Amino acid sequence: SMNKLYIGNLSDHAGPADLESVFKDAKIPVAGPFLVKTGYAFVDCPDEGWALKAIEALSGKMELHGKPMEVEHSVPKRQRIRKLQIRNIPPHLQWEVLDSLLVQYGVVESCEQVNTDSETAVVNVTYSSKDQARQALDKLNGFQLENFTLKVAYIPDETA
RNA sequence: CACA
Repeated sequence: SMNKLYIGNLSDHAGPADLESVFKDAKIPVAGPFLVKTGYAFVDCPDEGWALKAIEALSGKMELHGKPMEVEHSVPKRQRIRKLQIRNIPPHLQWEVLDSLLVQYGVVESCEQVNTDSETAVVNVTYSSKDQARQALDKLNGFQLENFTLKVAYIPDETA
């Protein structure tokens, strides 16, 4: 499931209490403890919708000890293969236009809308190959359209 | 992005 979070760009004295207070103030419940390492941490949310809420609310936006936090789906290294999630999609972007961007980097095996509270849309995309998804991640992340900047990240590819 |  996609309820696991990676928390990146942490300060050298950020501790579980700091992170606990960040997630409390944004009213994100968590299902377990914060595991804080050197410069990064992990936490579980109760389900997928809360995890996405935390990403959309905190990642690139919340500053802790004067550093912007990265909050992203935790993805094991070896499971960064065909699958990506695209965030910050313009609310009225026709799917055909989105598709015309995706296919510039490979064959789309599936593109699923992820229902969300935000104004912006979210899709999960499976390319046919690791190389295609890498290219799409590199070229779509940061792309500006209709006054929004796409955010693209890996999600676990557990079957490739 | 976790591994003595």
